[PDB]
Amino acid sequence: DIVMTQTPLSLSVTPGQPASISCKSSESLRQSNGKTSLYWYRQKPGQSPQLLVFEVSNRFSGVSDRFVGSGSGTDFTLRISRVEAEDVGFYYCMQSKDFPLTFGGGTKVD
Amino acid sequence: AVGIGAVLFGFLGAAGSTMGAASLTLTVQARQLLSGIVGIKQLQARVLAVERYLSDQQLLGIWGCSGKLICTTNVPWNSSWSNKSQDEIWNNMTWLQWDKEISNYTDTIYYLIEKSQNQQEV
Amino acid sequence: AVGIGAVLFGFLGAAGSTMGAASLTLTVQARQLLSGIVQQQLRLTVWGIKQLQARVLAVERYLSDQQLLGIWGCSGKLICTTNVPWNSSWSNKSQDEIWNNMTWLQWDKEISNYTDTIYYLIEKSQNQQEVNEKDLLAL
Amino acid sequence: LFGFLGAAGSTMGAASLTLTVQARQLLSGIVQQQSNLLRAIEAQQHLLRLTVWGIKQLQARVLAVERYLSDQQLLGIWGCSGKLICTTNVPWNSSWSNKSQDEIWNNMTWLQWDKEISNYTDTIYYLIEKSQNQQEVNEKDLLALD
Amino acid sequence: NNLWVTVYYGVPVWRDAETTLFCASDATHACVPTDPSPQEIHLANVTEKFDMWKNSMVEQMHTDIISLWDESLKPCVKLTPLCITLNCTNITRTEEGKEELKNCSFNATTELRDKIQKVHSLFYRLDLVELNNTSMYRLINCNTSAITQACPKVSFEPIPIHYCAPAGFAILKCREKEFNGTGPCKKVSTVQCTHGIKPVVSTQLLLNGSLAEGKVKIRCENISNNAKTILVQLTTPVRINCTRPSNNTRTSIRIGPGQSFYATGDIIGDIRKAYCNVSESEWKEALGKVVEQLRNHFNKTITFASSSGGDLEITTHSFNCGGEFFYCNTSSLFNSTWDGNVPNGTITLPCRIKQIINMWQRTGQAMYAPPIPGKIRCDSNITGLILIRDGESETFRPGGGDMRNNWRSELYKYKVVKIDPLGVAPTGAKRRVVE
Amino acid sequence: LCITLNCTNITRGNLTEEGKEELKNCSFNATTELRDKIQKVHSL
Ligand SMILES: *[C@@H]1O[C@H](CO)[C@@H](O[C@@H]2O[C@H](CO)[C@@H](O[C@@H]3O[C@H](CO[C@H]4O[C@H](CO)[C@@H](O)[C@H](O)[C@@H]4O)[C@@H](O)[C@H](O[C@H]4O[C@H](CO)[C@@H](O)[C@H](O)[C@@H]4O[C@H]4O[C@H](CO)[C@@H](O)[C@H](O)[C@@H]4O)[C@@H]3O)[C@H](O)[C@H]2NC(C)=O)[C@H](O)[C@H]1NC(C)=O
Ligand SMILES: *[C@@H]1O[C@H](CO)[C@@H](O[C@@H]2O[C@H](CO)[C@@H](O)[C@H](O)[C@H]2NC(C)=O)[C@H](O)[C@H]1NC(C)=O
Ligand SMILES: *[C@@H]1O[C@H](CO)[C@@H](O[C@@H]2O[C@H](CO)[C@@H](O)[C@H](O)[C@H]2NC(C)=O)[C@H](O)[C@H]1NC(C)=O
Ligand SMILES: *[C@@H]1O[C@H](CO)[C@@H](O[C@@H]2O[C@H](CO)[C@@H](O)[C@H](O)[C@H]2NC(C)=O)[C@H](O)[C@H]1NC(C)=O
Ligand SMILES: *[C@@H]1O[C@H](CO)[C@@H](O[C@@H]2O[C@H](CO)[C@@H](O)[C@H](O)[C@H]2NC(C)=O)[C@H](O)[C@H]1NC(C)=O
Ligand SMILES: *[C@@H]1O[C@H](CO)[C@@H](O[C@@H]2O[C@H](CO)[C@@H](O)[C@H](O)[C@H]2NC(C)=O)[C@H](O)[C@H]1NC(C)=O
Ligand SMILES: *[C@@H]1O[C@H](CO)[C@@H](O[C@@H]2O[C@H](CO)[C@@H](O)[C@H](O)[C@H]2NC(C)=O)[C@H](O)[C@H]1NC(C)=O
Ligand SMILES: *[C@@H]1O[C@H](CO)[C@@H](O[C@@H]2O[C@H](CO)[C@@H](O)[C@H](O)[C@H]2NC(C)=O)[C@H](O)[C@H]1NC(C)=O
Ligand SMILES: *[C@@H]1O[C@H](CO)[C@@H](O[C@@H]2O[C@H](CO)[C@@H](O)[C@H](O)[C@H]2NC(C)=O)[C@H](O)[C@H]1NC(C)=O
Ligand SMILES: *[C@@H]1O[C@H](CO)[C@@H](O[C@@H]2O[C@H](CO)[C@@H](O)[C@H](O)[C@H]2NC(C)=O)[C@H](O)[C@H]1NC(C)=O
Ligand SMILES: *[C@@H]1O[C@H](CO)[C@@H](O[C@@H]2O[C@H](CO)[C@@H](O)[C@H](O)[C@H]2NC(C)=O)[C@H](O)[C@H]1NC(C)=O
Ligand SMILES: *[C@@H]1O[C@H](CO)[C@@H](O[C@@H]2O[C@H](CO)[C@@H](O)[C@H](O)[C@H]2NC(C)=O)[C@H](O)[C@H]1NC(C)=O
Ligand SMILES: *[C@@H]1O[C@H](CO[C@@H]2O[C@@H](C)[C@@H](O)[C@@H](O)[C@@H]2O)[C@@H](O)[C@H](O)[C@H]1NC(C)=O
Ligand SMILES: *[C@@H]1O[C@H](CO)[C@@H](O)[C@H](O)[C@H]1NC(C)=O
Ligand SMILES: *[C@@H]1O[C@H](CO)[C@@H](O)[C@H](O)[C@H]1NC(C)=O
Ligand SMILES: *[C@@H]1O[C@H](CO)[C@@H](O)[C@H](O)[C@H]1NC(C)=O
Ligand SMILES: *[C@@H]1O[C@H](CO)[C@@H](O)[C@H](O)[C@H]1NC(C)=O
Ligand SMILES: *[C@@H]1O[C@H](CO)[C@@H](O)[C@H](O)[C@H]1NC(C)=O
Ligand SMILES: *[C@@H]1O[C@H](CO)[C@@H](O)[C@H](O)[C@H]1NC(C)=O
Ligand SMILES: *[C@@H]1O[C@H](CO)[C@@H](O)[C@H](O)[C@H]1NC(C)=O
Ligand SMILES: *[C@@H]1O[C@H](CO)[C@@H](O)[C@H](O)[C@H]1NC(C)=O
Ligand SMILES: *[C@@H]1O[C@H](CO)[C@@H](O)[C@H](O)[C@H]1NC(C)=O
Ligand SMILES: *[C@@H]1O[C@H](CO)[C@@H](O)[C@H](O)[C@H]1NC(C)=O
Ligand SMILES: *[C@@H]1O[C@H](CO)[C@@H](O)[C@H](O)[C@H]1NC(C)=O
Ligand SMILES: *[C@@H]1O[C@H](CO)[C@@H](O)[C@H](O)[C@H]1NC(C)=O
Ligand SMILES: *[C@@H]1O[C@H](CO)[C@@H](O)[C@H](O)[C@H]1NC(C)=O
Repeated sequence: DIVMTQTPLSLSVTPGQPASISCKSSESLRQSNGKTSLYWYRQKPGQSPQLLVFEVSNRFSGVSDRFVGSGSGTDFTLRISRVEAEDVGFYYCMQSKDFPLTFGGGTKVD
Repeated sequence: AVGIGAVLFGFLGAAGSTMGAASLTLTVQARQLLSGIVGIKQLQARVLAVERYLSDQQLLGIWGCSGKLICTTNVPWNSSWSNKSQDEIWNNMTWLQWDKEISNYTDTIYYLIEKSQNQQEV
Repeated sequence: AVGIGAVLFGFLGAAGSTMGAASLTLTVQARQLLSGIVQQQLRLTVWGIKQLQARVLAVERYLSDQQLLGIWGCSGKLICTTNVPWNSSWSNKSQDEIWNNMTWLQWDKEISNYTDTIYYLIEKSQNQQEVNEKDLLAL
Repeated sequence: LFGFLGAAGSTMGAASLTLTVQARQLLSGIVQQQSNLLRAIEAQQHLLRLTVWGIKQLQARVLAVERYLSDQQLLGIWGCSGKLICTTNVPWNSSWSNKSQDEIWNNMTWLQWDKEISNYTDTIYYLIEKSQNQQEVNEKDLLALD
Repeated sequence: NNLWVTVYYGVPVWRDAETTLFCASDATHACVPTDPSPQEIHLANVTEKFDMWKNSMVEQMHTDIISLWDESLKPCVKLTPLCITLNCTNITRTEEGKEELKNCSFNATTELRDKIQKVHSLFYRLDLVELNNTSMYRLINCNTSAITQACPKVSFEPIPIHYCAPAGFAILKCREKEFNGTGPCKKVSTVQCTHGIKPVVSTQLLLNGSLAEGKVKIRCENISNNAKTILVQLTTPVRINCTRPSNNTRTSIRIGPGQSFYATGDIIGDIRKAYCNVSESEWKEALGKVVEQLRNHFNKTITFASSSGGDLEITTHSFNCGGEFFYCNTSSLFNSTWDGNVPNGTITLPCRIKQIINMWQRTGQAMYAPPIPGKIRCDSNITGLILIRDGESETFRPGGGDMRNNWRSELYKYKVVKIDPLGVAPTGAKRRVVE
Repeated sequence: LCITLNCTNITRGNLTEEGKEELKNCSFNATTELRDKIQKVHSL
């Protein structure tokens, strides 16, 4: 089993400054295809989550430019810039390199 | 994430089964004699890999056995080579044990398979 | 001073023709697979090793497909027939739809996920046939 | 005439009766026959330096492999796979040679035929590969007819 | 009826041969940085005895690691302009480390040619030779060698190495748990490549190795008497903590055009010696597991001696962590007596360090390991022993000899075979048809 | 060795020495292992 840990528990309330968050991997998630497994989601409280990041520094369609996630090897980040709206949600990562599929831990957004 | 579907004949696999059931998996091990999982000594490794393969293909061409897995020659089996019955060979014996049984008599049999091809005179 | 005489078929000249008239030119590509321009009419140069590596590669790829023909029932031939029935989950297309309408390199991009499954079944029915041709010679 | 290349000098009617002598030295006795190439490898393992005679054994092996496979491929594209005298359906064009059979088979060697027909063999090989390819197409859909 | 010969091609028969496997790596001039995912095919009903002490993979892997170590010293700096009469004196400033250092000054060559640079550095007494308190010294191997400085950007970290099988060959592996090293198995399996094997270069104690996962395994080689080595597998890993408690300033001196010498500038503060702690309760627990397993192979009383005084590479505990080479004194781990049928405390091991190191038991190719800035701290598991027998009683000493005994302890699972694909058998009434 | 050589004849009842005028007795400052030390040798 591979464990994913994200350190900040919530988000700062100010819509001016962007505060980047990050996950950490217990094992390197590079798969033998030459591709990684780290994702990033947003579960709005009351609604289903949605995809935001399908690979490290790759952005899903219909997603604003604030959402971008870098990472090299086992270290991983999520760069955040130009906080544009009050789109609340629950942030958590994904280990999809093996089984079982383990997510992050949750991070509230307000 | 990678699952595992159906399972077919692996590489050695039938190495411990009997010689009646190991002669249905002959194509699996013939694929691996040349390909492999592969700067002047980088080339001498490759040329030996080619010439170990072509040495066994030319020897099958000396005989009648070119381009087939099971072939048949008209050399009689001398009953002093091994005198075992047909059911205790093809149903009660592996290929690793039969290889140790006639390891003495290998150069004698190859010399007769080659001679009976020069005695075609056709 | 030269000049172009009469012309014949050439290398890859039936690529993108069709599938039934590009199989009338199989020997034209099969002639250019082993010997190239490397063979013409003082040691360890950069261009010397790079020429020698091109000659060891050209034998390894040729023997790869030539091995795979002999494991099947098809050695020394250009068109051979097998006993493996075609499975429509591999491709469902019609007989007049891949012949006379499709070309190769369009059929190549269609069944390239299924060739490893197809290759296993040709080899399996060759073991089953050669044991039976042995066991028919015991009467 | 028995012995390697001993029929060089005889006429090609009698030089073609002993073709087994040549197609055994050139199929068996080339790569399968020698095991002393891997007795010189350990002697190259004793010395720690790549010598001049180690390079020349690469170039004499890669010339030996290519000379073997570029005569078996060419016999594979044609219908003449594992045999020494084979017939084809290609009619002999008299503009290749107008010469009679008694002059060819009984007053001319093979080495005098090399120096007469060599400008024409690239044209002749095209017509053997083309007629072999037309044959196997015809015996496939004939096969599928019944 | 008669009985006829047939020839089958593609037959599952292997013989035991020797070849050259190719080095992979978990991802230079000798290895291939592709990272494979190997597979394993569990066989059935085959035994295939191994004889671990006659294994060709150990001779090849010893050859390749020497080849990797020499390859990373070819673009490095030759140090033959630094063989001068040095002018060495004692350092004057926890003050029990000034005896083993000097403060040597020497005339050097510079970026130009007609002028002379006067510089200084702090060497060790193990890296100096008296020539004919201020007196004139000389380095170790001006006499025999051309010393080469190790390039500072190249770390000495053990990076794991897979060995994969070529065309026509295979690699076998006993799946079972309690395997003595030699003799037949019942559970073997074919792999594409080995597991990741870390090149831990160490003497007298196996560091960061694998584990027994059984009781305790010990394996002695079976020449006429076993007066040579014996390898303990040591289930529970005893943990050792090794450190050097002194910061180091590293000054760089330009010897020539485009090349410079990284020397030792100054000691800031204390000069306390380098050492290693060993947990005493876990070590004496560990020797109790070893001594009962040795009774099943000798059945006498079992005492542990120490290596007699001599050279450093044959007596002391040699390892590498942090980029420097610790030579640690293991006399306080190996005296005991076990006459047939919880300790409070820790153990202090004295450790000396050297910089001109001559590795792989070979003359002519010494290496100046550069100094490391900062305070080195390092942790490692003791997972094995290398013991030697001297022969009532029987005494044991710390092992020595080649570095290949580090690779019997890893490659004991594996075996390389060669596949002979032709095979003949009597067939039946199957004779070749007449035409 | 490509240096100036301080080279002179050999200081050696008639047939016991014949080819004196082919050999000479050269001497020169040669280097050694230690970079600051110089040494003389007396090669023929
Ligand atoms: C048996 O197995 C154990 C387990 O792996 C092994 O212990 C580990 O050894 C490695 C040796 O590579 C140790 O790695 C070193 O760690 C130190 C400390 O890192 C910690 O602290 C920093 C700062 O607080 C944290 O950021 C970090 O995450 C760790 O928590 C590092 O300082 C070392 O880095 C230097 O060396 C690397 C390799 O050259 C460089 O990539 C790196 O950038 C650093 O070099 C730079 O700085 C130097 C000055 O500090 C300078 O001199 C250089 O020129 C360069 O500019 C290094 O990563 C690891 O910590 C050990 N772990 C434990 C638990 O002990 C044993 O070594 C092994 N034993 C044997 C005998 O094989
Ligand atoms: C390993 O040996 C066992 C011996 O029992 C094989 O199992 C038997 O094989 C015979 C062969 O015809 C069958 O008739 C029996 O029914 C098998 N027994 C069982 C319980 O299935 C086994 O097949 C061998 N392994 C392999 C891979 O062939
Ligand atoms: C079958 O094998 C037997 C082996 O016992 C052969 O008989 C012996 O062959 C050797 C070698 O040629 C001779 O030195 C012996 O004198 C032979 N024994 C006798 C009693 O003569 C035998 O030749 C082989 N072939 C046949 C057809 O039986
Ligand atoms: C290098 O060695 C020389 C002598 O071989 C030292 O020179 C003198 O040493 C005495 C000893 O106390 C001093 O009193 C003099 O002042 C020194 N003279 C000079 C010109 O240095 C010299 O000290 C040594 N160098 C070092 C760095 O120890
Ligand atoms: C470095 O070079 C200097 C200069 O060549 C050396 O100084 C000489 O030391 C001796 C010993 O006392 C004196 O007799 C000379 O007069 C000094 N020379 C000059 C020009 O002052 C010095 O000894 C050398 N040091 C080393 C370690 O090689
Ligand atoms: C080794 O000796 C040298 C020279 O004796 C020391 O360099 C001296 O350092 C002090 C403190 O910075 C200066 O005041 C002197 O002027 C230096 N002398 C020279 C000639 O440069 C050096 O500090 C000594 N190293 C240690 C570790 O004690
Ligand atoms: C060797 O180092 C380990 C750390 O790797 C030490 O283990 C620590 O022991 C203290 C006891 O005072 C605990 O509080 C820590 O939690 C332990 N750390 C870990 C990571 O387990 C060990 O004590 C050291 N042993 C010696 C003899 O120095
Ligand atoms: C370090 O090792 C040395 C020998 O390698 C040990 O030195 C011996 O110490 C005992 C202690 O009583 C003396 O009786 C011996 O005479 C010493 N040996 C020699 C050759 O003189 C030393 O004890 C070890 N260090 C520690 C801390 O045990
Ligand atoms: C074994 O090593 C120890 C130290 O490494 C030697 O010194 C003994 O140390 C213990 C420590 O508790 C003392 O109780 C003993 O009295 C010491 N021995 C003597 C003779 O005083 C010891 O000498 C070594 N040898 C033996 C046989 O124990
Ligand atoms: C083993 O290492 C530890 C730390 O690495 C040393 O522990 C220190 O011991 C001194 C007194 O001996 C204390 O004043 C320190 O507070 C300890 N360190 C810590 C972090 O608590 C220990 O001395 C070492 N064992 C030796 C040298 O035998
Ligand atoms: C090097 O050459 C010089 C002359 O250029 C030699 O000097 C004199 O040689 C004569 C001949 O033996 C001696 O009698 C003198 O005593 C030498 N002069 C001095 C000042 O010694 C010198 O001998 C030559 N070197 C050698 C080794 O022969
Ligand atoms: C070897 O080096 C010595 C260095 O002293 C040379 O000796 C000097 O040579 C010069 C030039 O002839 C004389 O002026 C000096 O008087 C000599 N010094 C002494 C102490 O004799 C010597 O000539 C060199 N030898 C050779 C063969 O070049
Ligand atoms: C190498 O050094 C050995 C040890 O002797 C040391 O070096 C000599 C030159 C003297 O300075 C002596 O006082 C030293 O202790 C010698 O035995 C050996 O001959 C030297 N040479 C070689 C080629 O090994
Ligand atoms: C076959 O030969 C062996 C040894 O030559 C002999 O022991 C055995 O009895 C023979 N078999 C029969 C059926 O006689
Ligand atoms: C042959 O089969 C019998 C059982 O039918 C078995 O007892 C015997 O061990 C087998 N032969 C060998 C050599 O194993
Ligand atoms: C093969 O011959 C050797 C003598 O060279 C003999 O010891 C051995 O028993 C023979 N093999 C068999 C299976 O009998
Ligand atoms: C190219 O396509 C045209 C029609 O699309 C066809 O008539 C022609 O034969 C094709 N050329 C070749 C060389 O097949
Ligand atoms: C495949 O072809 C058949 C025609 O018989 C058709 O019924 C089927 O829908 C086709 N499947 C796909 C996926 O196009
Ligand atoms: C043959 O395939 C082409 C695809 O390039 C298609 O345009 C054409 O309509 C097909 N022919 C028929 C008769 O459908
Ligand atoms: C060589 O020439 C002579 C003279 O014509 C002839 O009798 C003989 O048969 C020839 N031999 C061969 C091998 O051609
Ligand atoms: C070629 O042979 C024919 C008879 O086969 C003859 O009529 C013709 O003249 C010959 N050609 C030449 C150039 O003589
Ligand atoms: C036929 O052979 C004889 C002798 O072998 C020779 O003189 C004559 O020239 C040959 N015929 C031709 C047309 O060359
Ligand atoms: C390990 O077990 C095998 C299996 O019987 C045996 O042959 C070998 O002698 C044993 N080794 C030791 C050291 O006990
Ligand atoms: C070996 O070292 C690793 C890394 O520090 C550690 O996780 C493991 O517990 C150690 N093994 C033992 C037996 O202490
Ligand atoms: C060692 O020296 C550095 C250099 O300034 C200093 O910063 C550090 O405090 C010193 N002491 C240590 C690492 O204990
Ligand atoms: C062998 O070990 C037993 C205990 O397992 C012991 O009683 C016996 O004395 C030992 N043998 C000798 C000769 O001491």
